[PDB]
Parts: sequence; structure tokens; C-alpha cells
Amino acid sequence: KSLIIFGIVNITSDSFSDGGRYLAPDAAIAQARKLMAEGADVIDLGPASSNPDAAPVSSDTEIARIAPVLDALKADGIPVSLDSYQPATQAYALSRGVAYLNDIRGFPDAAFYPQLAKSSAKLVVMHSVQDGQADRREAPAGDIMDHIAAFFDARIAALTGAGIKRNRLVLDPGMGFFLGAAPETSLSVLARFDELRLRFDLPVLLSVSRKSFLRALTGRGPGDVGAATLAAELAAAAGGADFIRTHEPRPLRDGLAVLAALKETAR
Amino acid sequence: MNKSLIIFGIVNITSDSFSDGGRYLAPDAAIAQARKLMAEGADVIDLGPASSNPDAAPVSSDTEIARIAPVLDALKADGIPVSLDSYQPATQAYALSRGVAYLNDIRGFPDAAFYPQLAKSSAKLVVMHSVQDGQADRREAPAGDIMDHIAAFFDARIAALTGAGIKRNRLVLDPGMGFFLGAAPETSLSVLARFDELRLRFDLPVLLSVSRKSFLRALTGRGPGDVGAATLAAELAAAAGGADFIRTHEPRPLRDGLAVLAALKETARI
Ligand SMILES: [Cl-]
Ligand SMILES: [Cl-]
Ligand SMILES: [Cl-]
Ligand SMILES: [Cl-]
Repeated sequence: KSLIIFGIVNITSDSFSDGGRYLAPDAAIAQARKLMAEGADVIDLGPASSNPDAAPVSSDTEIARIAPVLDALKADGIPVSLDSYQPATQAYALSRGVAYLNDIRGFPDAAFYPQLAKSSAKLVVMHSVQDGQADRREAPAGDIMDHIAAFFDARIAALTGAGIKRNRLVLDPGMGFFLGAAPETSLSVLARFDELRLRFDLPVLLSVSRKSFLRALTGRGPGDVGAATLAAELAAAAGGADFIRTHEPRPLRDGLAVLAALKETAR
Repeated sequence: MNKSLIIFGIVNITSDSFSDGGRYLAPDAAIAQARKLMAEGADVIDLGPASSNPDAAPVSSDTEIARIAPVLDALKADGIPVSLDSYQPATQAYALSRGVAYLNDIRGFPDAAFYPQLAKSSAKLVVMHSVQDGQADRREAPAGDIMDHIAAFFDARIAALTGAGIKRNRLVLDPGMGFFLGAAPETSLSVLARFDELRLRFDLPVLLSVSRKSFLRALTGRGPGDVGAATLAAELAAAAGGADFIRTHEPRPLRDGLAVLAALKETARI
């Protein structure tokens, strides 16, 4: 009911973590506890780097990396959304009882749906314009919201028809590179994602934190978009976003507390 | 009043010749801070000649003028507009002789003996409400709605000023915040949520200053206790609520945040 914050943790290496661009399972564990301490409700755990330029590791490598992280978060009572598009990793994560699966491919392979149907984990179904084609960087001609709605029309039908109950679904319309090169495309979705909540009567997750289009609206480099991110997340929250996936839970937590305190005053 | 949001960057001179990169800024360090804040997106520098900490010993008007004179020199040469934030009439008089763009008085210009000097200047006037109202020990407004008490303050003070020859459109209304409103964070929250009532009742622009006010600390959680994120959220809320001016210690996060909200609004309108 209240905004749920996903804290981003991406395991980047098998054994060497240096507190910068390299994250190992031991230190992934410390980052997860730190993000919960800063106000996250869930750790959105990625078994590999987010950048498409790194060599994609195997489902076997993803499982080996997340296995010790899942043991300790389960011990801590720390909820996990397992962020992987690889079905063998998804199946392993479901066997460990994760709270969510988060698939940047949006669960496109119907042969896998019986395994999704027999679990209770919630599914973050993400839209992208790539849809499996790295070369495809834009949606088809027309209104981006029209194409996203039509994507979810078809995919929700496929998933729920296979027995995945619709109240397990969380809709992620995509953001930044998953929508197109132009900042206007991401701004349209950030402004209009509640059209999807209303169309489907389903919750929406957004991930805007540190996305490149924010740097276009500010003119600053990578380590200076903290305020633009907070403003974008607060605007999403005020627009009714049910989940926000972020790198820095504390500024968002603090900002939300101010907004909550203001509306409670005007009641 | 229909123009875009105007940002005042806060710069206080807190020493005569001591600069430590932290709380103490001599005039040359205040010049460097003023220049930085405009580069970070301020439109005007709200320049205080002394510490705004109530536990600092107040300095004489002679000391205030000596501190601000070289800062006004430098900012005039830079073309940087100044709101001179001082409550001492002698300092205000000096600022007016230097042609500052605004005067900003935490006492709200309460002394009619000074009005003839206000009336023959062109400086815009930031008229600040406080529950102290000279009674510095007074910590709370009288019984009733705080917003009703603020409106009644501006009712009388606007009439007093405009009748003395100060044209109405020189006036900017600051309802006060934090200590100037009361001890309870709910009281500052009430003004932050409802100041639009003052814009409607007087048809005058409203200035808000929430930056780093202690009441925000009650809304941060457990942790180191940084207030920058809570400050930005309150300032963005004020902007969305129609604030004409925002006075802040950090213009850059606010400019960045406003640019996001503007692009979103433009997206929705088109
Ligand atoms: Cl287990
Ligand atoms: Cl819903
Ligand atoms: Cl201080
Ligand atoms: Cl001059």
C-alpha cells in the first residue's frame, strides 16, 4: 500500500570487490545490509553487471554468485527481488523462496510459465523496446504509451492465461535506454505511467535512479545527478508509483517523509 | 508573480577577518560564496552582515556596514543582484544608498520612522512575519490558526507600508519559518502547506525559506542525520505549491530538481 523501495545491488565479480565498480558476494552482502539500513524495503539483487558491454556470464555463474548472498539475506529476514533474465537463475531463485523475480525481458518464453505458475513469488514484468534485440533502440512509430500498453495487454494475457495470478504482477514500463535514446521518451513514461496502473488495475515499479536522461536535464556528469534523481523519484511517488528501484534509499525515504508530513497537515 | 521561481542564495558574513571553510566567513570568503551560489543557479544573493545563529553576539550597525561594504563593491562589479538581509535601520539605510535590489528584514519593517527612507528608494522589500514581533522572548502566536495570525499581520503591515509611499508591487511576503513561527514542527509544516492562502488573499508574491531549518530534522529517520534531501523535498513542494521566491543555502540541487519538474509539466501539457 505504501511506497516500496527496492535497493539496487549488482554482483559484478566472482571474488574481487573494491568498493567501486567491482562487487563480490561478500561485499554484496554488506551493500545489501547498508541499503536496508538506509531505508530500502527489498534488495533488488542482480547477479551480474548492469552495463551491456561486460561479457554476460552463464546462468551457472549467476547462481554461484547469488547462492551465498541469498543464504545470508534469508537469515537476516531481508526480502529479495532477484533481478535476472536467465530462466535457470529464475528457477533457482524461486526454489530459495525469493519475494520477487525481476526480469528485464518480461518473462517472454511461455515454455517456462508452468514453473512461474506454481510459485508464489511476485513477478516484476518489465517492458523494453529491445525485446531481445540489442540493435532495436526505439519503439515502433507512435505514442510510446500506446506501445507499452499493447505490450502489457499481450504479455499479461499470456502470463495469467498460463495460471500466473494477476495479483502477483508488478508492471515496469522501462526507463532510459529500455525506452529510447531521447530524454523526451523517458519523460513521457515518467509523466504518464499512471495510465498503466489505471488500465490494468496493477501496481507499477519505476527505476529512474542515475539514468542518463536525467543528466540531459541537468547538464552534469555521473556523480552529480543525485538531486535530479530525487526529484524524479518524488514526482513518481506523488503520481502514484507503488515501487521505486533506487541506488540511494535514504534521500528518497527522507523526501517521502516530508511529503507525507505535509499532506497529513493539510487533512 | 507570473514569472518563474526566483532563487535567493543565502550568504552570511560571520567574521571580520576569519575564514575557516566552515561556519566562519570573512567578507572575502563571503564574496567567494556569493559568486559560487550564483554559478550554482541563484538569481539573487541574500546577504546577511552577521551570523544568523541566535547564540552569536550581535555586532553593531557600524560593524555590519564595514563587513558588507566590500561585498557590495564586488557584487556590484559582477552584476550580481543583492537582497541585503539586515534588521538594523542604519545598515538598511546604508544598503539603500548602495542601491541594493532588495531589503530583507526579519523584523518586518515595524518602525514607521524609517518609512520615508524606504519610500524614496526603488528597492523591493521582503516583509517577514514572525511570532516574536519584537517580543523576542515570545515563542508562539496567540491562540487560533497560525495562518489567520499571519494574514492579520500582513493586513496591517502592508497597509502601513503602502500608505507611507511604498508602492505595493515593491512588496514580497515571507510568512516566516521554523523558530519565527513556533516550537512545533507541525507549525512550520502548516505554513509550508498553506502559504498559497496568502498569495490569494493579498495577490503578492511569497518567499519561503525552509533550507536547513531544524524542524526538517524531526522528519529524517535514523542515520547520520543529513538534512539536504529533506530540504530539497520541502523546496520542491514549495515550488509546486506556487512559491514565487525560495531562499536556500544550495541553489544547485533545487535548480536540478526544478528542471525535472518543468520537463515533466511540459511533457504533460503537450
Ligand atoms: Cl533455503
Ligand atoms: Cl493498482
Ligand atoms: Cl551558524
Ligand atoms: Cl555604488
